[PDB]
Amino acid sequence: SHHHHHHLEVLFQGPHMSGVKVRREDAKKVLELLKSVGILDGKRKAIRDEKYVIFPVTDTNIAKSLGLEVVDVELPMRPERQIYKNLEDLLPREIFKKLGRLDIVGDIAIVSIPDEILSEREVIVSAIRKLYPKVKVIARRGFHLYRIRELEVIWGENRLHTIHKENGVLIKVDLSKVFFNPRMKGERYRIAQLVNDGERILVPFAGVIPYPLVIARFKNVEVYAVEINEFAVKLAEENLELNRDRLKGKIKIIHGDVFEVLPNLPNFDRVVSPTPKGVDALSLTLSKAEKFLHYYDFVHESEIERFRERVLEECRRQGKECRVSVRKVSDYKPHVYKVCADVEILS
Ligand SMILES: Nc1ncnc2c1ncn2[C@@H]1O[C@H](CSCC[C@H](N)C(=O)O)[C@@H](O)[C@H]1O
Repeated sequence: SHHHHHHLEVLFQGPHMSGVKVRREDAKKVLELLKSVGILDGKRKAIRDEKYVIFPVTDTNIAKSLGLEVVDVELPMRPERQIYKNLEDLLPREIFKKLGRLDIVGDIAIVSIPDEILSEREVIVSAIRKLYPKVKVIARRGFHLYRIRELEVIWGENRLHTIHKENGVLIKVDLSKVFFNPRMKGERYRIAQLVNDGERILVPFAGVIPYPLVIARFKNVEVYAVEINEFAVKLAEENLELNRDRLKGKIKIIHGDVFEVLPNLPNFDRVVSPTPKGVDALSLTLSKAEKFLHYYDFVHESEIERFRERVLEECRRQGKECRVSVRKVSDYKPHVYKVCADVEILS
């Protein structure tokens, strides 16, 4: 006897050699159609020219029954090995160049996407997933009293809490409720290395206490942390307990308003002020410092001189003899820097 045709039809051992040719204008619609129908060939790459896109397909008879122009073409094989290093390696420059910076916090990727390229959301997500296989959440960043970033989940688990690893500590965060910038890992380590055992240190605006955690992880010191957001305070308490067996130093968490709390504290060897953008806490934080102040601010590159001058002015106003050094910590916007004034109080 013989076989049923609908059993034989799947035996062909060779590869798929055809694709459909569509106007770029119709490319998205057609990609969706081909996926829906089930004949999109994952084994090969699509290509494009000035006016046309060619998608690889698995069944040219079904393609024709979709009204599509079938062509015979040698399309590239899908890559088996990936050597992507940057997001730019995975996107058209016209898309990539419009993206804000990409941050990884725990297993969450955060990216800024202007409305203007929101139509490219799917390839953007694809690119990020490829570059970061382990991330489970991709969120779109808006803008930052508690300085929470506006965030919308655009791929993955519908959550914004995670645990981030940095400088030998564990930091629980919930990005829907608290501020956290992973890019400050350098600064936090830097200050931790400058600190000497036996210091008493004050960190106003402490968030989920990443600065105190890193400092205390490396130095036997006492750190006071002041934070007004009760969600951040809660997470800070949990972070203290989560890291307790690896800290050399001690941390005291105070829930309160810096501008109410600090006038009622004793003074400290060192003050570290990760100031909220736009807020001026220089007088108050310097007033709590006996030997060092590390005061963060955001300054236009044409105003740096004036910034240094104002810091020295406030030093004189408080009767302190100081040397002031201003460092560019990071590029914030074009022509605008996150800076740190390192103030050494002389005796
Ligand atoms: N008056 C005030 N008193 C105490 N904390 C304040 C405050 N105004 C703003 N904040 C807190 O200041 C923080 C600034 S963000 C810096 C967070 C943390 N130091 C870090 O390095 O990630 C936010 O957590 C915000 O809730």
